[PDB]
This record gives sequence, C-alpha cells and structure tokens, in this order.
Amino acid sequence: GFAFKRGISTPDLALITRQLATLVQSGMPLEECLRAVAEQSEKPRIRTMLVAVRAKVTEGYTLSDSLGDYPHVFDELFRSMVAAGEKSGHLDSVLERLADYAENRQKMRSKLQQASENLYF
Ligand SMILES: [Ca+2]
Repeated sequence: GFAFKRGISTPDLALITRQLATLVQSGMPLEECLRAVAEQSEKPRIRTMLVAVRAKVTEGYTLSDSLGDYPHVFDELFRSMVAAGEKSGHLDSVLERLADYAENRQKMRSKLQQASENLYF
C-alpha cells in the first residue's frame, strides 16, 4: 500500500557532501570515497545509505543514478548537478559546488528554525 520516508537533516547532508567532495577532489576512486564517508559517519541510517549507494556504484551505476535510490534524501536538483558533472568529466567541481550549496542551506535553515523557536518562547 502506502509508504513514506523522510530525508536527512540539513547539517547531515552538509557533512557527507563536504566529506565526499574533499575525498573525490584529492584523487581517490569514487567507490573508496563512498566507503570512507560511510565508515566515518556517526549516523547508522546515513552509513547504511552510503553502503547502498556504493554498492550500486561498484555494480557500474553512475553516482547520480545511485543517489536516485534515495530521492527523499537527494532532490532532483542535487542529482541533476551530479549527472552534469559525470556527463562532462567534472564530478570533482560539481561536488565542491554542491558542498558549498549544502553548507549555505544548513546555515540559512538553522538560522530560520532557531529564530522561530527564540521568538515563540
Ligand atoms: Ca568551496
């Protein structure tokens, strides 16, 4: 019947996107980068997802295709950016952009959430 899953927190996405961008830009293979981000995670759910994303990458699927198994986590814009890097041979640069993006999203969202709580109480 019906299913419903939620995404991850804005700081959680900011962390894994920064970590992945750091690793890929350093020249490490994508599969190894995904393993490092998973094994460095404090969050079981994020660990499990990245193992699953990695598993598809090792079966030959693109990163963008693989992230599409978690559309509740990585929205269409995020996955399009990934696809454009992969298509063009600029996966490193796009991940850097997405990491800056995810960090700016976390800051603005957290500021707004905090402002709501401060004022309400
Ligand atoms: Ca940057």
